[PDB]
Amino acid sequence: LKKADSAAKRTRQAETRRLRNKARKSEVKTRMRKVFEALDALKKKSGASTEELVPIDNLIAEAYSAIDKAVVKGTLHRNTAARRKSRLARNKKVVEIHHGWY
Amino acid sequence: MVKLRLKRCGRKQRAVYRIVAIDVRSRREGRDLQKVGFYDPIKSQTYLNVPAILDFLEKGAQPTETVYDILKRAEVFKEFR
Amino acid sequence: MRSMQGKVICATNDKTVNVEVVRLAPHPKYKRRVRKKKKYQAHDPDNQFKVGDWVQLDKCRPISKTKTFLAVAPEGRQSSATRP
RNA sequence: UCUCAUGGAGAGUUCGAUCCUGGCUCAGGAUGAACGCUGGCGGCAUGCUUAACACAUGCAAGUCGGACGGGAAGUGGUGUUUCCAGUGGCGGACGGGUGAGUAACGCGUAAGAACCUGCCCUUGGGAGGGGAACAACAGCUGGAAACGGCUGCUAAUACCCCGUAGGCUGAGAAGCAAAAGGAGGAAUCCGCCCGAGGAGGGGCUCGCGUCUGAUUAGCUAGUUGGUGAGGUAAUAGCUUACCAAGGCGAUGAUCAGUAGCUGGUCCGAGAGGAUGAUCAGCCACACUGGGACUGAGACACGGCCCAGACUCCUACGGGAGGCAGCAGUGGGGAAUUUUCCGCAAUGGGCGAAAGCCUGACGGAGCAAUGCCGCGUGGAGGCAGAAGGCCCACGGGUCGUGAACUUCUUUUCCCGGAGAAGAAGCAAUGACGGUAUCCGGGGAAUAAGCAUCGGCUAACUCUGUGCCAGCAGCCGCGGUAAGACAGAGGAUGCAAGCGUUAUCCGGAAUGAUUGGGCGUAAAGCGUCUGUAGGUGGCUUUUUAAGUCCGCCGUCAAAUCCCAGGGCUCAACCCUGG
Ligand SMILES: [Mg+2]
Ligand SMILES: [Mg+2]
Ligand SMILES: [Mg+2]
Ligand SMILES: [Mg+2]
Ligand SMILES: [Mg+2]
Ligand SMILES: [Mg+2]
Ligand SMILES: [Mg+2]
Ligand SMILES: [Mg+2]
Ligand SMILES: [Mg+2]
Ligand SMILES: [Mg+2]
Ligand SMILES: [Mg+2]
Ligand SMILES: [Mg+2]
Ligand SMILES: [Mg+2]
Ligand SMILES: [Mg+2]
Ligand SMILES: [Mg+2]
Ligand SMILES: [Mg+2]
Ligand SMILES: [Mg+2]
Ligand SMILES: [Mg+2]
Ligand SMILES: [Mg+2]
Ligand SMILES: [Mg+2]
Ligand SMILES: [Mg+2]
Ligand SMILES: [Mg+2]
Ligand SMILES: [Mg+2]
Ligand SMILES: [Mg+2]
Ligand SMILES: [Mg+2]
Ligand SMILES: [Mg+2]
Ligand SMILES: [Mg+2]
Ligand SMILES: [Mg+2]
Ligand SMILES: [Mg+2]
Repeated sequence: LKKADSAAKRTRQAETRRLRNKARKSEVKTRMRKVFEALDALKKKSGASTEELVPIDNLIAEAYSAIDKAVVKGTLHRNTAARRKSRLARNKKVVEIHHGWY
Repeated sequence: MVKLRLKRCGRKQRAVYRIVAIDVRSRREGRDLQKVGFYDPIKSQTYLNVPAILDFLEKGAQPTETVYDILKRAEVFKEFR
Repeated sequence: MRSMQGKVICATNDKTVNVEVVRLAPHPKYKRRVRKKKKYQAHDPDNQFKVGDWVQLDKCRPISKTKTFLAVAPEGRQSSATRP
């Protein structure tokens, strides 16, 4: 019968891990888009409100959850996640500082 | 990883080894950073400076099978721990 | 001795000053000390330097392409204005 | 009268002759060598420099059943047990080969800050409760084959969620984040998750050094600089938008050509010149190009995708492959090896362990390729003879040479004994009945190559007649040739000897050390002056250069001195 091939086995495993890692990265991509599409909408709106920051506080937890869960897996390095999370916190403060909250 | 093994350097059919600490992935005749002994099976002589060897073993150096036996005949492990 | 001095010609750019360094070293074949020249790029975030001034350099992590130094004041000088 | 110094040689040729100047040529040493003639052994090394041209065949990376489900064999078709296609884990980024590309942080040396790091070591805390899948397998099905398709089932150190957190984000409030079990007379080892360190390894930046050409003088536009927004393990025009106009260069930018670099190798009185085989380190490449996945780590020689060229299979629909891995074939070339044995040792990967794999490596075989070492007989041999050559015809030389007589046996033949290397109680040796030792026989098995005009050690005769031919230079030969060919003899080497090619020396003939420009080659037709170079005297300052004392570093090997070990040497090893 057919013999083994360890090189081909690494090809089979890589495709499975690729689909895992590819999907696991795209989750981090889409959940950020919900935030920035909102902050772009919340900035152009001239009505300041504290209540409107609570849905954003729900999405930021969904973002940190997707990112931090990815650091557990072999996709992202720990310093990489700090840059993505910092970009969310940094861009969040722009709406805070551009308006009267600071 | 650091490892304590021995390299060959001598004449054909007359093996004369020397103990040395080098990286594992490096080849047999790799770049050395500290020579810590000398040994041959024919004459069966050994200097085996202990103060240098203990410096590496504290830092996680793993001897090989025969280097373990060479150090076993010495009493270095009892003073190592 | 350790760091390199230099003249600070062409200080037009923003937050940066071109600097000309000079050194002497013997010629290997004939053993004569020749005055060689080499330029560098440094940064002064305070913009406290202008053309005509004397400046000292220091090593630091790279700021941009070809700009990998920091401009500081000189340590040992010989002004000694009108000593007896 | 100390000590240092162990090291510098010339010769021929211009002229009728001489003194100069200036080129050519030779005597030396070396080689990854090749060819020619010849050829006994042993020891240590070396062996595609050209077509990075194309490759048949075999091997060169597998491993764990003590991670999991299934299947097979055997048995008393029953227990233990042995084997594995698949899932999963680690290694396949080490090791091996090759210098095509590369003129620059690539290499060497000397420093740095804004980073990562599986395995190893050290250390502080944890592992609670649930669920869903794909393989294998079963059924059906498409193909010539390689490989598939569909419908259902299933385990895990594989997948997912919840809960917890000495961690991450942030000014803070706040928000987010995990885990796996396995073996077992049960102590309890191998592992898993988070966090902080050590070492090694790797990435990035910088000073210095790093080929030729000016009949290449202007080059650059994301180009130099910033901000903001990005992005990377991390700094950075690494990317992008806008703004500013800088950046490199006549001390050689740009362009063109060449080339892997270094420790070192060869030459040299030295200064320095040339060079980068074997050994060792770094970089780079993997049929030609491009791209990414995986992973701690790659843009991966024996991994994947695409394009292109070539080769092979085909049932013409469609597939397979990359020896610059070992050995080997074709071709090119003056020219460089067995399609060998073994994992015993060394080293590497997996495993709890037993053990498995290892064309790395360790060995054998071919070659006078090189270096070193030993033989191809010692002693005696009165007188005389044969024979070759020469002669002034008396003799001389080959020649103590041979013959002959004794003595010995490295080597040769026959017959026995016989290791070390093995580290680990014993056993465990590819090499190998190898090295090595004892006994017997018997001078028995073993020398050739070049040269003999001067440089240059070594000479006559015959033949030939500017003929045939020699020659590194000067030049020899035209009827008495020490220069051609033959003979005898001699000299110098010796299992080698010579020829050719390549580098250095000689060559002070690119003259820093160490040359010259009135007439021998060489002073712009002349002057003013930019850059550049150098610069009067006296007293202070500083200490860049310079000098002294210490520290670190320039790996090992090689070279130098000493010491030791192979019967000596080459060679191997220790120390400095
Ligand atoms: Mg004459
Ligand atoms: Mg070659
Ligand atoms: Mg296990
Ligand atoms: Mg299996
Ligand atoms: Mg790994
Ligand atoms: Mg969770
Ligand atoms: Mg650019
Ligand atoms: Mg900046
Ligand atoms: Mg090349
Ligand atoms: Mg000389
Ligand atoms: Mg090829
Ligand atoms: Mg590979
Ligand atoms: Mg191959
Ligand atoms: Mg080959
Ligand atoms: Mg082995
Ligand atoms: Mg082993
Ligand atoms: Mg095998
Ligand atoms: Mg020959
Ligand atoms: Mg005799
Ligand atoms: Mg003579
Ligand atoms: Mg002749
Ligand atoms: Mg004659
Ligand atoms: Mg003659
Ligand atoms: Mg000279
Ligand atoms: Mg002259
Ligand atoms: Mg004249
Ligand atoms: Mg003249
Ligand atoms: Mg003038
Ligand atoms: Mg050294």
